[PDB]
Amino acid sequence: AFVRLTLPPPKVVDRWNEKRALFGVYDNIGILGNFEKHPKELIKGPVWLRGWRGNELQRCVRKKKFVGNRMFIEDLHNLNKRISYLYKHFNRHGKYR
Amino acid sequence: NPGFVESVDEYQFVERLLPPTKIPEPPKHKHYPTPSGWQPPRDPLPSLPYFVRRSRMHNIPVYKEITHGNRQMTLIRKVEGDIWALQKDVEEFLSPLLGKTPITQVNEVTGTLRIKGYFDEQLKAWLLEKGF
Amino acid sequence: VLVCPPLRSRAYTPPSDLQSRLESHIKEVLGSSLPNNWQDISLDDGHMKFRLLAGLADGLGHAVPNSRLHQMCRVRDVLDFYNVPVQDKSKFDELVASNLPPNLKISWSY
Amino acid sequence: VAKQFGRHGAISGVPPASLWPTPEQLRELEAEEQEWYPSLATMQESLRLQQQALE
Amino acid sequence: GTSLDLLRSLPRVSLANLKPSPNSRKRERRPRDRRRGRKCGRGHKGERQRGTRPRLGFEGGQTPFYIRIPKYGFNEGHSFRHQYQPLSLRRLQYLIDLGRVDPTQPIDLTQLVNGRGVTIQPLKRDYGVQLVEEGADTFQAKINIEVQLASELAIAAIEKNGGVVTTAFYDPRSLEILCKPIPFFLRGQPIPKRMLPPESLVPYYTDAKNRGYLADPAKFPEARLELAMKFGYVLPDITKDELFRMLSARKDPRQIFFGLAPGWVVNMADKKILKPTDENLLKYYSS
Amino acid sequence: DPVLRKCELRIPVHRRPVQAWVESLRGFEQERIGLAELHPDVFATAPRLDIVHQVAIWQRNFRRISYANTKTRAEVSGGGRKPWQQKGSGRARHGSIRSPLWRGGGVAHGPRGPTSYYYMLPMKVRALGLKVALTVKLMQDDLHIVDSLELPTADPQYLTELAQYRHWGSSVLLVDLTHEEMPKNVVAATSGLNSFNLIPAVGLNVYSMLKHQTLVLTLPSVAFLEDKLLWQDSRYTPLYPFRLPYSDFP
Ligand SMILES: [Mg+2]
Ligand SMILES: [Mg+2]
Ligand SMILES: [Mg+2]
Ligand SMILES: [Mg+2]
Ligand SMILES: [Mg+2]
Ligand SMILES: [Mg+2]
Repeated sequence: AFVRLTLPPPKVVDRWNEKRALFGVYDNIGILGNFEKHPKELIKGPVWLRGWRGNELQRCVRKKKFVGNRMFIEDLHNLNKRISYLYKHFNRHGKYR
Repeated sequence: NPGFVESVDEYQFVERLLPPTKIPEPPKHKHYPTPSGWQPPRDPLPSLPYFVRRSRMHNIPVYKEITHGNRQMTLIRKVEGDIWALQKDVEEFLSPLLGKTPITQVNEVTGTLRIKGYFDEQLKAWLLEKGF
Repeated sequence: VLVCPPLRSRAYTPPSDLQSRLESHIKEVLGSSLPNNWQDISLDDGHMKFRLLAGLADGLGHAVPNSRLHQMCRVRDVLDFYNVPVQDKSKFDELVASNLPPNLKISWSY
Repeated sequence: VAKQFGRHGAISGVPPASLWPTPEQLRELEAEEQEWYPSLATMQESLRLQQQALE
Repeated sequence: GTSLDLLRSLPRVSLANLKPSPNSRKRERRPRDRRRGRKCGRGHKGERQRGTRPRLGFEGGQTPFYIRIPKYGFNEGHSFRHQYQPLSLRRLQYLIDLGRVDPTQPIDLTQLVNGRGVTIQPLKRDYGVQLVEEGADTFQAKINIEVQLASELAIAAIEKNGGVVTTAFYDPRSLEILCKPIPFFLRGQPIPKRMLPPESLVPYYTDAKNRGYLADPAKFPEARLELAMKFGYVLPDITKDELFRMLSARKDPRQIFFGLAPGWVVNMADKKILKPTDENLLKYYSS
Repeated sequence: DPVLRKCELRIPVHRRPVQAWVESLRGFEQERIGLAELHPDVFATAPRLDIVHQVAIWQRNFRRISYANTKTRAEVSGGGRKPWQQKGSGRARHGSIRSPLWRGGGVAHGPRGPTSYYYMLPMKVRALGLKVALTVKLMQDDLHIVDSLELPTADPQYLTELAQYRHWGSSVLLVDLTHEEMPKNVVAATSGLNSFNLIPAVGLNVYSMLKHQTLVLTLPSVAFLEDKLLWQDSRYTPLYPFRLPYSDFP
């Protein structure tokens, strides 16, 4: 193998920036806020997986439900083929029956 | 002319339907024990080194438990104070029935005492007399 | 024109006579001229607890921690608590001034 | 729109009378009721005939 | 406690000091080292080793076990069968004892569910509560209760103390409103009518011996007396009782709630109850 | 006039209350202006650091969405044709130039799309972690109860010096009852400070109480927190979400 001959530039992490300092605030908005808002409403991410979790086959199907009709032709073709690949694996292949 | 008529005289029955979120404090009874069998903790409080608290439903927190389908256990929860003192008392209390010292586990972090075998009935009456 | 006072030390050593200093405060706060059995007087009263503890902290300088307030049930506890000295010296600091053997040398790089 | 009245009452702006069935809606309900929910008298009469045949 | 005193001495709790409960997590094993690598737990080469063993229930080519057994209607119509949650007099007494079911006012399925005494699931085909005789010997409460089903001995326990038990049928739609009335008032719809029992259940609810809500009231006193003689207790005249009005209170067979007529709208926000005025709409609901 | 506070809800008969010194930020030396009583079941629960670990994990993992992705051999450009014939070449058999073995081929087992780590702990468990965390700050002498957050000056120098004089930590977390009413003097000074963070009482959480060394609570927030956390201990299970009308719940 070959190795770097010089030390990489020192990496600096500022631990008291606004994002790190105020991380975790409004996570008890429900119990401490009379349950008007669930904390899962505070998650930022893809439309199909806010407040939700699943295996890859489940994630593929759920993305199709939410944005399937707004997807590009090439992407929808790939997404559909991934569903069929994962369907045949999880339902026909593996050690355990 | 609107096809309706507003009233404020029947909103007593709607209020009757609203549900509570807090478990009510048990009502005072003239004579104890109550016909179900429930009896509140005695006052003045017991002076033992340990205190056993009641559940939110105002019952003695003794639970029969089973694992593996054959390991029978009884569990005393919500134990405050010297959890080790409570074990000594239980061992003396249950030894005559068994004829040998009972096997127990003390979980000091959770504050619970775990005993091998089913002894919930004897251990609930026992606690009632101590006033817990 | 708010100017911070000098930072105080966290070291406390029991005064010459706690009973004398303590009883004087109790007499002032209680005002009955030291009724017998004073040591066993309960501090459950909030106003009495504040006056006794607050005054002692100002005089001696050492204050009861928030963790230990509930323990000061009776005057005995307050007297006992002020009997324990408090030292700001670290465990390293003690070694330096501990008459070390001549083959032991320690240096502070901080 | 109804959901807005139940939650917020009058301030929703839903005209109260719009919360009840409309004339044409009412006719549908009654016609459906007759077809599928018989009256008590008819049910007892139907029950009696079955018992007589069984006897 | 002594535990909290230990915290006082110990260093600060912080994100750098965290630890899970011991044995809380198992360690996952990757197929990397010699112990778990190589053939990787799958065995020597073969169908089961490549991952292509047949489906569950296949037995290598003989008619499987779950196919050679005659087909039989154990579960026919299971989704259509009616289910009645069982309530025992022990549970009823226990709920009253701790104040969770108030005996002063009439007891209906709303109050029972409202006190977390029973859990009703209309989606799973619950159509009400059946009273259970268990606990009758120790039952010593005088209460007015409405339950979709009741037993001969369960009725005797209630009446012997001087209480009143009646059996009333609630349709699948009515029950859901009855169980969770407030998640309905918020919709904004008028209160629907209560539909009559199906033809199969009509005899049960029109019979006095079962205390049917559609039964002939004149025939109750005979039924009450016969039950009293059979179980060796003296029937108590409840008219003399001070709280007779509460005991005798009964909702109309087309009514879901005690004080609310079909067709009204409950403006919970304004604490009002909008009521109709139209004639055809009033004739529809009053029918 | 000592500022004396008592728990509004009934303390269990067998447990005596816990107390703390009420403080004021109006001056450097106004350390003890009142004596306060704190519900033992909030500020004197058993020390459970496994639960604090559980809650701290949840606050850091349910929000996580990983955007790592890789192309599989089906999604890599090209690859349809067989490179060479199977037989009569002396070469290794191949069916595509985009298999995982080839340079530039697909990834066999890589990250697949956006993934979520979302889960929810029981509501009682997360409420407990706020009780356990509050005990830890009190018993470790890091919690400072204050009557109000009013400050004589808005210069950030004052707040930092006050923290040093009183032997507070390098980082201080300040809590006020509601965002709308928080005093202007406090907003101006804390806005420019990295280590001193001011949040409303509804934002208090286990993760932020472990990141900040010392906790500063106004007296109204103490009553605010005690009510919410204790309510969890004598409550039924929810019939329907707690935002729907209930007999006795706000
Ligand atoms: Mg694995
Ligand atoms: Mg069920
Ligand atoms: Mg291809
Ligand atoms: Mg081809
Ligand atoms: Mg191929
Ligand atoms: Mg590539």
